[PDB]
Amino acid sequence: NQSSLLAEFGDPITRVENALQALREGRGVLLLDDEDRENEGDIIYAVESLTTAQMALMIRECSGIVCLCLTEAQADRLALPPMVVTAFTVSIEAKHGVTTGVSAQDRVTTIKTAANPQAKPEDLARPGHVFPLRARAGGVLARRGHTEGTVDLMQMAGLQPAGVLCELTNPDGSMAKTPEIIEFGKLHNMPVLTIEDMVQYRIQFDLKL
Amino acid sequence: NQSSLLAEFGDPITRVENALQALREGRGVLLLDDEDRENEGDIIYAVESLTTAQMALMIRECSGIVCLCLTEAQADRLALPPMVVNNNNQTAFTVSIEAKHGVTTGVSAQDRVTTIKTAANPQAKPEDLARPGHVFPLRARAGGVLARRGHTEGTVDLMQMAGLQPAGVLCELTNPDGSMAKTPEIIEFGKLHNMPVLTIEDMVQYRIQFDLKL
Ligand SMILES: O=C(CO)[C@H](O)[C@H](O)COP(=O)(O)O
Ligand SMILES: O=C(CO)[C@H](O)[C@H](O)COP(=O)(O)O
Repeated sequence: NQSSLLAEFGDPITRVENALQALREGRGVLLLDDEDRENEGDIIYAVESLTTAQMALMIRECSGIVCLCLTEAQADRLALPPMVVTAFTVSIEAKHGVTTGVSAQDRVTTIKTAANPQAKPEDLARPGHVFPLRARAGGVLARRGHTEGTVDLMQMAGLQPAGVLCELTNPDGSMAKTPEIIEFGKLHNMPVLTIEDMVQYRIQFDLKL
Repeated sequence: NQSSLLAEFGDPITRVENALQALREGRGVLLLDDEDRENEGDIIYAVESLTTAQMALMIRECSGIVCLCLTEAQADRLALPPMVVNNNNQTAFTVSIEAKHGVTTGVSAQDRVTTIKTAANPQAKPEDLARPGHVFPLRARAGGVLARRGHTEGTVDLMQMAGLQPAGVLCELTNPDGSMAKTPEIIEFGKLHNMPVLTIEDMVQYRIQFDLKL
């Protein structure tokens, strides 16, 4: 019946296709994981089109713990080890062009700095107010997380392989469920899709990335 | 200027007394640090009376990076050292945490309250907490706002001065457009949500004036 609720966004393959196009157009999407996993919907944006206004929306509508999903190669490049001996690294801040690091603009500056393919460890102070996540190799076919869905979506869309996520939260602090996620998506012109949709699509189109 | 804007909340001593009373009554307060420092206002709540609705407000109106201010002793008993050994205002983040039990994903208002009360428990054991997580503990410096003029110390000092458990939560008030709230917006927020506004300088002077060594 999640399946049935999502029918106004199309069938599974169409739900992926439209999410890919929204991303290529610099818009965001809403990605749900398995109902028996976190059963949460995250706003997802591409780093390369990311704006202050998009970041502000995440902060105002989501948990506020905005994460940067990176490939393992990029995380390694940044010398970001895991926070602890979900693949949270130590937290990060831009050294240049920010103040406290927490404003929407500051977080976006931090994020663009980290996602740069020419980035260096020393571009980033640690700890900070952006929370990077290492996407596992293989993506959603290997681990069915929002982290992997984020990076696969960018890759599948032909975009810089870095994205930001944050979990949609209702005003009263409870986590948003499918009906709320659907309404939020229609109000914000953001396609909704599931991790399972992405799994099926990758295989259906022989998408090794 | 900031003085004249704050004068409606009363003189510096009164501003502190009203905040201490708010906390004793289970309500929140708004704490500003120095204008030449972060120049930001944090919502502050006592852990011992913390509710889901209070947490929910912080998530709506603040950065969403809700931090738990702990004594160094409490952080040690949880096995929470500094997140980074060579910290690049020297904010004393530990590794992030989650309740081991009694939560699902950790991020809902209710789950963050559960993690926070689990962590702040003075009989807490390290295994009560998973790491990493979605609550951000901060190690307050010994000596409080007379050691470091931060929101972190302000939070723990306010709890001690009010005679509560020395554990509080903070989060930075954010404007609808993503920029951080400044004094005028913090003042309006306080008057809208019935939260006393005070500054770190108020706390410093209060503590000196009232021989409050803590
Ligand atoms: O923990 C989280 C990051 O703060 C969120 O639950 C987010 O959805 C990423 O998790 P995953 O990749 O496991 O789905
Ligand atoms: O970094 C922060 C928490 O994530 C905020 O800026 C917080 O106010 C830090 O407090 P302090 O004033 O103690 O540095």
